[PDB]
Parts: sequence; C-alpha cells; structure tokens
Amino acid sequence: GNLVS
Amino acid sequence: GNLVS
Amino acid sequence: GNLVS
Amino acid sequence: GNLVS
Amino acid sequence: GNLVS
Amino acid sequence: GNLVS
Repeated sequence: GNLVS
Repeated sequence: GNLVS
Repeated sequence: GNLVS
Repeated sequence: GNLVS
Repeated sequence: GNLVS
Repeated sequence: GNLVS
C-alpha cells in the first residue's frame, strides 16, 4: 500500500 | 490500497 | 500530494 | 510530496 | 509499502 | 519529498 501526503 | 492527501 | 502509477 | 511508479 | 510526505 | 520507481 501507499500513503502520500 | 492508497491514501493521498 | 500526488500518486501516479 | 509525490510518488511515481 | 511506501510512505511519502 | 519525492519517490520515483
């Protein structure tokens, strides 16, 4: 999974 | 899954 | 932010 | 931020 | 997984 | 920040 802020 | 803020 | 796959 | 795959 | 801030 | 794969 990916988290981009 | 992906989270983009 | 940006996510490009 | 950026994520490019 | 990836985290980019 | 940036992540490019």
